[PDB]
Amino acid sequence: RVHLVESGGGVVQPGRSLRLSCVASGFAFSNYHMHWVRQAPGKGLEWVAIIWDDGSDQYYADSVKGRFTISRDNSKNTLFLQMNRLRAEDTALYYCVGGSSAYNGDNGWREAASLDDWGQGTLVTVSSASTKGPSVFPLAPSSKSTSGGTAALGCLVKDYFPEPVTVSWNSGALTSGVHTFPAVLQSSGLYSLSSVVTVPSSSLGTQTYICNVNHKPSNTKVDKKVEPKS
Amino acid sequence: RVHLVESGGGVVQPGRSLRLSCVASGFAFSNYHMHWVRQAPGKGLEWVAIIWDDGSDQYYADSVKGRFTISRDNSKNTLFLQMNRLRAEDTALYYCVGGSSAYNGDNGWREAASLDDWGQGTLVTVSSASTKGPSVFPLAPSSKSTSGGTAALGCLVKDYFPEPVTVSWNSGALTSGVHTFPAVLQSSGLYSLSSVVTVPSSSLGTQTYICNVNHKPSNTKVDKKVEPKSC
Amino acid sequence: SALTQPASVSGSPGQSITIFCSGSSNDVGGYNYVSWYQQYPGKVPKLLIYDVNSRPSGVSNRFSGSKSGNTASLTISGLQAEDEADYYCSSYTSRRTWVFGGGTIVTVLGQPKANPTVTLFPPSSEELQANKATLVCLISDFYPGAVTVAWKADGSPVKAGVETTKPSKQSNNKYAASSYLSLTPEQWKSHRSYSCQVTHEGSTVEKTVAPT
Amino acid sequence: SALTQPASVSGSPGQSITIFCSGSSNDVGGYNYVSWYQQYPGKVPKLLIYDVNSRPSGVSNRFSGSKSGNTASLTISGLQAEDEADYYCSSYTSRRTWVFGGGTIVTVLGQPKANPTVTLFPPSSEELQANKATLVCLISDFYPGAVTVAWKADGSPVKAGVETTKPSKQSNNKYAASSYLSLTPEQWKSHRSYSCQVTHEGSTVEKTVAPT
Amino acid sequence: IRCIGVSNRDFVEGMSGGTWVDVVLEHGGCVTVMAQDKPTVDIELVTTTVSNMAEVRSYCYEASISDMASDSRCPTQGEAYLDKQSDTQYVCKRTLVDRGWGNGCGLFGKGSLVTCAKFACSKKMTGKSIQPENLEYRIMLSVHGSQHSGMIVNDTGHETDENRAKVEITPNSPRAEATLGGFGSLGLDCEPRTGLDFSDLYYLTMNNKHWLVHKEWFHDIPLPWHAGADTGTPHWNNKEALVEFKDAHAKRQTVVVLGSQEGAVHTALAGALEAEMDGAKGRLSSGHLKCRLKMDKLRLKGVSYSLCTAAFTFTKIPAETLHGTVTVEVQYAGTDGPCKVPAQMAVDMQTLTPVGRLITANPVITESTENSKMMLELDPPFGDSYIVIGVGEKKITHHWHRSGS
Amino acid sequence: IRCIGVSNRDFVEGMSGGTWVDVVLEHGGCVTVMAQDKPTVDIELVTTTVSNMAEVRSYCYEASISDMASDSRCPTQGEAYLDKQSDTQYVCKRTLVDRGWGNGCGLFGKGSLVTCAKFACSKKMTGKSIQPENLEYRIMLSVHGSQHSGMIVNDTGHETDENRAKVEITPNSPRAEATLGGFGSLGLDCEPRTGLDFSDLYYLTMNNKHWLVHKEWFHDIPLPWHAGADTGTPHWNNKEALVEFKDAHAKRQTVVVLGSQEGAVHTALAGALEAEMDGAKGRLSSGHLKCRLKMDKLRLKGVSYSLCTAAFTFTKIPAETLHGTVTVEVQYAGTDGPCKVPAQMAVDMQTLTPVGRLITANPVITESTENSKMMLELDPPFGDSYIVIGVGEKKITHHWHRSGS
Repeated sequence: RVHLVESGGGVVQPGRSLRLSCVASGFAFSNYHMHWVRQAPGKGLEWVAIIWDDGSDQYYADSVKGRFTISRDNSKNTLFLQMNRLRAEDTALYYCVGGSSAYNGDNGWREAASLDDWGQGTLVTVSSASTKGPSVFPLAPSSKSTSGGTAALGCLVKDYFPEPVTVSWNSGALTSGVHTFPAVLQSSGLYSLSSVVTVPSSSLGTQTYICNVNHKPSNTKVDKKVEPKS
Repeated sequence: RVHLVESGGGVVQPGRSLRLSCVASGFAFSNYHMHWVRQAPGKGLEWVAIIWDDGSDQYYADSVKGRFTISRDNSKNTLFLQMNRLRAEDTALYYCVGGSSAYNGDNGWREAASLDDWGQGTLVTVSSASTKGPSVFPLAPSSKSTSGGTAALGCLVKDYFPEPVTVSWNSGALTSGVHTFPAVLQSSGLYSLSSVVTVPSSSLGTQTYICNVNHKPSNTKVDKKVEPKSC
Repeated sequence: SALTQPASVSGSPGQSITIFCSGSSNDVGGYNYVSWYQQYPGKVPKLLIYDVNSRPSGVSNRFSGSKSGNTASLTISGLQAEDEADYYCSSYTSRRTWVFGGGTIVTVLGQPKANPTVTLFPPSSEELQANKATLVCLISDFYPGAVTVAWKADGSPVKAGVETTKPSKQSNNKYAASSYLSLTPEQWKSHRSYSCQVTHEGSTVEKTVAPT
Repeated sequence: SALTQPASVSGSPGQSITIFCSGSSNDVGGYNYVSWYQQYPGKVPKLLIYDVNSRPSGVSNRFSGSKSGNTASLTISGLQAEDEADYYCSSYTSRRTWVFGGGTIVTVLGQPKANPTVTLFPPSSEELQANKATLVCLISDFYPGAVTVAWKADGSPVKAGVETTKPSKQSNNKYAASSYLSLTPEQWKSHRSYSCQVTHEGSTVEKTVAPT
Repeated sequence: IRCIGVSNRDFVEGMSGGTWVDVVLEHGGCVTVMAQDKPTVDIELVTTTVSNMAEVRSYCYEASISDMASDSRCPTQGEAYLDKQSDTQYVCKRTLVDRGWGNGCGLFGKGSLVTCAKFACSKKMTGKSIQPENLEYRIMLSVHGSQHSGMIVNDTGHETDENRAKVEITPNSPRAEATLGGFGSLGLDCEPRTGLDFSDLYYLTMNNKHWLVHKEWFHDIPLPWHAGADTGTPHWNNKEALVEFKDAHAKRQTVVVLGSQEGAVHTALAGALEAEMDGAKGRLSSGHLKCRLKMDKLRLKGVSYSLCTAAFTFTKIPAETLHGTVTVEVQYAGTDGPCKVPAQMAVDMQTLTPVGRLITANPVITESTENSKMMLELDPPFGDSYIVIGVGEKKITHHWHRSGS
Repeated sequence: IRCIGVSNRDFVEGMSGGTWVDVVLEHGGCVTVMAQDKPTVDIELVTTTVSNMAEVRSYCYEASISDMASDSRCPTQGEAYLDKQSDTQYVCKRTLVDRGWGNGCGLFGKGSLVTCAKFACSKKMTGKSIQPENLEYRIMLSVHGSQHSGMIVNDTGHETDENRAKVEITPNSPRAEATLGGFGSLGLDCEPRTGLDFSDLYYLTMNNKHWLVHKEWFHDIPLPWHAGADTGTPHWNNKEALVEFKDAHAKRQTVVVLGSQEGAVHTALAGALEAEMDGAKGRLSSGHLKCRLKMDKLRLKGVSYSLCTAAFTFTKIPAETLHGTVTVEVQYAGTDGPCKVPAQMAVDMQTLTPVGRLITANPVITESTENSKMMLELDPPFGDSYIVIGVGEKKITHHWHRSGS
């Protein structure tokens, strides 16, 4: 019932500017205080900023004072975070979150609304390097797995930049037994990833498999297929 | 020519108070800004506070704001640091240092006087445990080193608290070949130390050796002796 | 700017464990607005506790929140494998701001050993056509996360083009890892086969693949 | 609040080495009042550089001080064994205060190996009369500071009362260490001899003493 | 629909043809527009925003100093000179001081002394310009005849339009037409100049608090200032406003800053206007507007509906507003919609003589299904009356008394 | 010796016996005491310190709020209540607000609304009391006798006394005698009450800056305040002085603090005295004192020494002070001391008629070795004169002209 979707993440030149957006759906946006909280990869959480339900006030952390600006349009259920004069320190996953501003229940109003609902978050990478498109290759099941009980088959996503990529299967109609592994930071600097599904050897000629890859930074969206090796 | 001597260090109960003193000698005290800078054992230096030459202004680090107070008496060439509401975090060696405020040379006056002359510093330990006196035992040379060329002999300082202890030899009339080793933190919590002098085997029955140990926290000052043995 | 939380906390299953969250009179000691969030690896943090001691609907009563003076504490009673995760504390501030803690990683001791499952994949015909070749070795579902990797070119070690991710925790408390070998088709064809062998607590699993 | 200095810097003799000292526009970038101090282990710090680039009388011209933007640099040209020590940078502040850096430890590479001299001392008759007994093993003048210690009771290992200091650097760039064995006079008499054996870069010196 | 809560509500009725109607839109106030054979609609100016506001000058209202230094010369030994008396960021003062044998000088008399310190501004306030070209007015419209949840709540109804619509007005484009789906449209010619002159006014911001001030008062403020902004590091003119020099030591003076003037500014400011800034664009509340509506293309939902023959019920009991009108929310259990709602006020239940007018012109249930909710507004006559809704026996009546006070 | 540099220097001569002489000691000023057959001595009050000062009342001159909250009740649905409207640290305001169907309430009219926030004082000033028990006066004395380095410099050997001595005076112990070794002693009966009445004054401290202020002005300050010292956390009375409440929303108001009043106080404060605080004890500069000196036990070093027969030389050329007296530094190469220094001023070199008096009573070279240094002070007569020092041919004479203009 409560959906928050982020957008805008990607690569940005150091010392530049970027506008992050957060769309809300399924709840009274005009009653929720909205926060930005960021997290560097494999690091602790860092609260960025708050804006109240009506936009009366905004409050920022010392690390982004005078550089970031939070705002909202309630008539659109939309939240904006304008980041200016960026730095590599600000490369992180930015979660758009929301706490409800009501205490006693349609009677009270409270500033310290807590952090109830969290979005998936969007990734902001601050690198001087350019966006690189991925290469999608299939990985067919073994030549001795057609005869057996179960077999593995997958998709390889070679040499892309930056994170993140996303992989579904059969347009997103298959997640039982899927393992999308974490990517690898190559010495060259490019990321590379794999995603493998285990299946029963019986349904190879019957079932068809299409992995749906997406890398929105480069705007690539190849949907390869996997058929047994001939 | 420029001497600074600290005093007052010792043990202090957590959440209490202690007054540190610094006496100056050999220079015009009225022209030097005076700083307190502390260093935890095996840690980096930390600037504590400054008071100007005339005491017009004082400035403290954020870590001790509202807890420490620096002051000075120019008519005594003395500097005080009053530490209140102490914590274990403040256990460190406190150096009293002084920078001269003359810039242009009897013409200028300068706030950022730099840190020219440093004192030896006094150690402040913030522990709830009590001071324990040390035990001084001798360490005679080996039973097959009396006849030869050179031999080592020393003093052992067992089970004391807290640091530091100090060891001289012959009231301080012998330092060529002396090695005072760093103390050891025993599992019990008491420190223990040794101090060894190397000597020529020739002057064993002739020359006499007295190690002068002092642990001023407990006010101990035993001066043990060590003599050769053919046994 | 930071709330001093412990780095790791370790407890045996069933036991009760406690996690710091120390601050100042202007955050923890100034208000009853400290919250606790649980983050599973690679997932969104989840609110476990809010307003010191209250828990939201649909949260296990195994989590309790105390506070004393300027230090708040999170207690996980009845430890389970499900509790292996990161835990953060947050607080309102006298500066009208919010602040999170360093974070504590909770790990459950005495967990049974799990043997790695290894999937090897040879270079696809597409990659071969593109002048490169990459052999994919995928380790999954092992515990603890300490795996050695080795590549054999029908004997002898292999050093060129060996890339290996660090162990990464997955949903079922186990660990996963990837290893790619990027070689040219000439090296691929010259040697008769290639063996990815993964060591994990003494035992060494092996997987082989050939040009065929 | 803190100046970011590197942790260690390593150079071979003769080389020139450079040390960070990064701050803000309100300390390093705001004034030309950054100084550099050299501290030998267990000695009083010594002012090497003041006002960015000036050196006091009686300081080797091998130390030079640069500054660019918000980052000051200390350059040690013509590296020598004498330069093995701790180095701090300090700076005036827009808050009318002073601030030090974390500190950098400078170690000189390619130094010749030094073999340890070890002196063993049995418990004195006084200590025996005082109901205790302690065997003193003193290692000195070795390089590098990596010594293992082992106690033998005329054979067999020893576990009780073994205390050993960490390596401590001394004036001549070498290292020293102490190890005490705390025994009761009954243990002293029951065993026929006692051996302190110290390993250091393969070779292991032994020293023995008995009630005799 | 808007306004029914609003206190500063203006009732306006057109003619029979009408086509055009004059209105006065104002912050904190609404306009209800009624017309013969036309649906009643509610209009209100919500925001008056300024964009592209260029800075002019910034004043420093809290500052601090650092790196104090002094240089002195004996009597007849030339003027004193300190390095930083040419530095644009340092503030210095030259002076004479008593000197004698005691303080080093060979003679007794006046000697030279120069004292410098580094000026640094902790907190500054910013003044920005306001050209009326960068003006935007948001005017919101809503339609009498639908539900209740869509009150001032659920302001997300522009996406389906029909009932609620937004228009944006600029001094360079005062015309704007707004479509209302099956209700037609409405034109708006809004003359903005009547609002307030901005040729002698500045937008002042200070610590996330905002005002509108007169130019001459802004220019005369006795504080350090710069043009801006801030070209990396600023150069503050008139540093002596916050700094002063005391003492007369042999070799130095003492520099000292004055306290934060934030309170003094706050004080001599309350007699001015206020504003907000969400976001990077100023939002005024002190506004005013005169508009002209074109209603030729406005119309009812064009069907002669068969009257609602089923039964109504009151969900909320009617309530008197601050202007005497009656609000009524009804639930309808019939399935003969979209039907015309039969509702009036009777002073006599026998003849049902229609006394008083309806504010919601021609009530129509938007839905065709059953158990639907709809709000109506009535203008009762003084004294007693009966609120009748429905037809036949399946009509509900509520007794009402309008004191007219 | 002191004073010779001082500008506000008062010369005072007693009688012949006298025993007692009245003097007025004052900060920034000295008193030189001359007497027939008595050594000339310089007296100066250096510091006036206050200790053990008990607090009275503290005012908050910069504050901030946190944890805003509001609670509302519909018309006729009882008063609103917020948890912390009983908390001594929170500031709250109750009010009525317009409510209708738009903002949830079933009726139109006034509803209840209470708004609370947490008051916290960032910066407060403190006023303390001044009881004359806790008063300390430092008076410094020096003796015209020898040397030059012992000017205002080398105040280190004052405890070895002989020439320089300190005395400390209290309203509870105004008597004090000061020994001067071989010169005797001086008694001091100092009436402090005439100094400055401290019965209508408070010691004000604010941001490491201090003043002395009038009581009535201190009581009248319009700021939040508390009487006493800390009690851990304070309870501020009159928090509404710095806080105020805007808006009239359905469910909340808005709390807002006023800017730091430090500048306003600084402004409406300069018309009072100033002080420093080194350390944890107040140090005043605006002082005053009337003392009475007892000189019966004061005396020269009691020998008629054989005159210095060797030669002197001028190291420093004589210099005119701000009062017309002459300072003269001499180096002596003889070894017949401690000898009486022959020095006078002659308007005629034939008769050597001693014109003008000496300020330095009986010049005596303290040392017996050679190349000793000594300073003398003379009071020249108007016009031309010659400073003659020595005897025979090996005497040096310096031409002097005191215009007296």
